[PDB]
Amino acid sequence: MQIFVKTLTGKTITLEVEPSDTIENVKAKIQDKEGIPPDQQRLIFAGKQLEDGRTLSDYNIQKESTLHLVLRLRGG
Amino acid sequence: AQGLAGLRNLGNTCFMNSILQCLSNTRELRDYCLQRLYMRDLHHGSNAHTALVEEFAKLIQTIWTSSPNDVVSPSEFKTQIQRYAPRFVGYNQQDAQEFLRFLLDGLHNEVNRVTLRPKSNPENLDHLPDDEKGRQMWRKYLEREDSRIGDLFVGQLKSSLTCTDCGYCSTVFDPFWDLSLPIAKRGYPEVTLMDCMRLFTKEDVLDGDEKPTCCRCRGRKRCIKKFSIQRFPKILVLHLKRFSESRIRTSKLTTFVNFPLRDLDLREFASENTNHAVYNLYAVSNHSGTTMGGHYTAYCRSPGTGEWHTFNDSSVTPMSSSQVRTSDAYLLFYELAS
Ligand SMILES: [Zn+2]
Repeated sequence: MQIFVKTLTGKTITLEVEPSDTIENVKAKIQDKEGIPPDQQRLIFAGKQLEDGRTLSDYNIQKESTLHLVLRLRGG
Repeated sequence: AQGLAGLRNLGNTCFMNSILQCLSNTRELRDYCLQRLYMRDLHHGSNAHTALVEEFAKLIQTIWTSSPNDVVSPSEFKTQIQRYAPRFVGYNQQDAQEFLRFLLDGLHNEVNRVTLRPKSNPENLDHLPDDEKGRQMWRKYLEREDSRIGDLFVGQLKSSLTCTDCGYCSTVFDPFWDLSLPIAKRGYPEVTLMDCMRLFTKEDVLDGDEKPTCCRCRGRKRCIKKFSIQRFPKILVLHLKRFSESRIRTSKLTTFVNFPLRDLDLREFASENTNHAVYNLYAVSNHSGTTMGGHYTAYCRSPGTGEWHTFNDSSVTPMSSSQVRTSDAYLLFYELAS
């Protein structure tokens, strides 16, 4: 199935995934296209930041849902 | 004066304090804590995260029973949030929006009015008009996620995906608790918040390597994807994407984004023939630094009295409204106008 990622500057990308895809898998697919390492990526869907070890199915993410890609401004 | 307590820095914890102050000045969330209404909503049984809600509420209660110049320690609260979200163990610098998402998730889960989530199976709703499909998808979401936290922060996006060959528009409805906005790069005379909202809600061309599969055409096709807001939240949190897309080394985007104090009118972003909302600003989380490090503060308007203050850990100082809009703004907290 296809899902979408709204990336950093205005663009959207399209991913081919299965419901069983892990969040790590999804981040790897984003890296394949965008060259942003998985350890930098944060993916937001329905207010949840998606966590490594879990699958798309765990979050009930269905076809044509959009994940929101954000990085970090670390601060103390 | 009420609600002007500072929060102790526990070791790089201003990202946390900034968010906590923004939440402290989220009128209805504050009131939920002060009136102890969370007690009725807490789940029965020995739960690992009951104390997360209790310590959050206790902290807000303490802030709103303080005298000016008071400094409150959020150490007990930190213990609870790091138990819920172990990434906040220790004393490293962190992202405020990341913290916000984990904190609100924890609070929401622990006061969820739904105590046993129904599984739910996917349904074919092609027979329904767009708006009715939206309403049904919303009902399905609420039967799983229904809390006071949601009452305030949750809205619904519509994503419309049109195949340029057959003309079929496939619609999906995604809940949201905040919106993360790309920063405009071609703005004149300045970059505005509306410019950033437009980048979020614009027609996105999906072609080449981004071609979706059209189920009607039975093949990959150029499609146009567009967001609109189907349901507006009571509290709108806007998160500015202040990071470059460099494939080598991310840099912070420090562009001034001009955001309004009053009358943020989102008419143009509402779904077709759907009632829109207008908002006033009440809080800002500011970041000063780089992507790898820096310092957080908050600017917050006290509910009802309308006075702005800068919250910088232990230091709480009055400020003019002319000082609120800065390039350091990272998270904007808006509430419905009048
Ligand atoms: Zn088609």
